[PDB]
This record gives sequence, C-alpha cells and structure tokens, in this order.
Amino acid sequence: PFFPPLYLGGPEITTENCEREPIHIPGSIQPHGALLTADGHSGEVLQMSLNAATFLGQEPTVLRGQTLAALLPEQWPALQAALPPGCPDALQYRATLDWPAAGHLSLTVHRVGELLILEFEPTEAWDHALRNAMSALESAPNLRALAEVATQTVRELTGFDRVMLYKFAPDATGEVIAEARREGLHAFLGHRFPASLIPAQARALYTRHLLRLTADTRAAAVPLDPVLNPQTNAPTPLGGAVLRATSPMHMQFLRNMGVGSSLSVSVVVGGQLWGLIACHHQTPYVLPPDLRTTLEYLGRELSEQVQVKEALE
Ligand SMILES: *C/C=C1/C(=C/c2[nH]c(/C=C3[NH+]=C(/C=C4\NC(=O)C(C=C)=C4C)C(C)=C\3CCC(=O)O)c(CCC(=O)O)c2C)NC(=O)[C@H]1C
Repeated sequence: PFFPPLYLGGPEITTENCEREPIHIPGSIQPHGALLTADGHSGEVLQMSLNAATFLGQEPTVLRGQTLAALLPEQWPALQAALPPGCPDALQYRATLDWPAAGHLSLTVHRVGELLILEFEPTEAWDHALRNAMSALESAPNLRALAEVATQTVRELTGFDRVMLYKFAPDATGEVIAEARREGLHAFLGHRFPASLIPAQARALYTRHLLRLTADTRAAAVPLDPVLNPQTNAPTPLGGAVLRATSPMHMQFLRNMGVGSSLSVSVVVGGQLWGLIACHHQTPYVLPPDLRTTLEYLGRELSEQVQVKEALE
C-alpha cells in the first residue's frame, strides 16, 4: 500500500520502496502549463498551481475563491453540461481560449469526484494524419511488423529522437523490442531492464490513465496552493492530469539517460499492461494537446490490434 505523500509526512522514496510512492498525488505540476481545481457544483476555484499568473494574467489572491462563472463565462455552462457530477472520470472537455495575449491557451478539463481539474497549456499548431496512421497499424500482418510500424508512425508524427516499443515480460521486466530513432543514435533494441524501473503502482496507474509525459526533465515541479483539496483535507487526485509532476525517481533516471523529454502511451490487452510506446527527446520538448490526443487514439488502436492479433494466433 502507498506511503502518504511527502507533504503529509510520508517517507521519501528510495530503491528499497519504489512501489510505495503515491505518484498520482504529488501536489504539484510541470511548469509548461498551469492547473486549477474547482468545486464541481459551485465552480469555486479551490486550488491553483503557483505559476497560474504566467498563463492566466490574474491576481493570485484574486484567483483563489473566484468562480469559473466569473473567470471563464463562456466555458462554465459547457462544463456543467459536459462534466456533470457523477459523470465518468474518463470524460474530457477541451476548449481553446483566444483571450490570452501571448497566444491561444488550450483548456483540458476532467472530473474526479466533486472536483473539476482544469489544465491550461499554450496552443501550438501541428501537422488526415491520424486516419493514415491508424490504417498503417491495421495493415501490419503480424506482431513484429505491428511493433515496427507503430514506432515508425509515432516517430513520424512527433519528431521524437527515439520511439520504442517497451514490452513487459511475465516477471514485469521490460525489453525494447522495436525502435525508430534519429540518425546516428545508438540502438536500445534488445536491452532488458528490471521490473522496479516501472514499478507496480506505476504499471497499475498506466492501465487506467493511458498517456503521461515529462516535457522537461530538469524543470522543477510547481506546487498546488493549497496542496490539500479544501473539500476533503486530502490529496488532489492527479492521475488523470497530463500536467501532474513526474516521480522524482523517474526524473533522475531520465536525466541520467540523457533524456530531456519523455512520453509514453500504454498498450493495454485484457486489462493488463502489455507494453508502452516509450518516447525520448534529448532536449526538452512540449507536445501540444491535439497531438497528444492523436497519440492516445493510436495507443487505443495499437492495443486493439495487439489484442485482435494475439486472439487470432
Ligand atoms: C526506485 C524507483 C525507480 C523508478 C520508478 C518509476 N518509474 C516510472 C516511470 C517510467 N519508467 C520508465 C522506464 C524506462 N524508460 C525507458 O526508456 C527505459 C529503457 C530504455 C526504461 C526502463 C518509463 C518508460 C516510465 C513511464 C513514464 C515515461 O514514459 O516517461 C515511474 C512513474 C513516473 C510517473 O508517471 O510519474 C516511477 C515511480 N524508476 C527507476 O529507475 C527506479 C530507480
């Protein structure tokens, strides 16, 4: 079972207890976006990432306690309709806000219990691609070809320096079984790794929340304020928030591997984590929301295609 998070006096994680880190409730986010939580009935803004002004242009003391009716008058009625209390946690509301001065902000919202979790990120245009990518996966005649096509297709869509298919064995060790990578980079094909490098609670989370990333492996996490949800005096669930701060153990692993940006998408087969599409860039690199949506759709397709193929064998 999970340790309490650090801000509730839980132990700091070492290689003796990798699996006990409550990675879903870090109480902090990555600084390339901003996050608010709001009461799912009143729309009262309950928590804000400390960088909320970088993205929203508001007075911090003014942000907290303001309602979404006042802050986002156009979107609030849409949110009430799209994410009513009792709706599935998997539902997402997305909108583009045109009012920010630097450029458009992309808003992603999901509900966890009585909380709306609002994620704000800069908009960025990105180059039919999804349909062709899906067809490429479907056209692969066997699992080996499917792995090859998946890595190639994801690399083409993203421009990541390295895209791997990381496959789990029954003992939860992992192996890179397919790869597409930048010219002149060493291969990771055939490399095998202990189960602890993607520990059991991470693998469980990844069976439910299918994409996660670290946009900048040297960027300090930005606290939520207050860190505890005022509704509960308990941690805010961030497992479904792409902006969730990454485990420091994993941040360090990535930096030691020469990785500046990391992203993976789950391959889930029979409710089990079959593997990951695991991506690296050597520098920081922020993929925009619409491209992440494309990758999520491809992960679901890859999962379905692995499942169909393994069934027919
Ligand atoms: C003692 C704890 C440690 C630890 C825990 C840990 N690891 C993750 C997440 C990931 N680890 C990954 C591992 C690899 N990526 C690679 O490219 C390779 C080999 C080529 C390996 C072995 C991967 C892919 C992930 C998924 C996240 C991502 O794609 O970037 C977590 C959870 C991270 C999070 O979601 O917050 C944790 C807690 N890692 C260790 O190495 C040991 C020391």
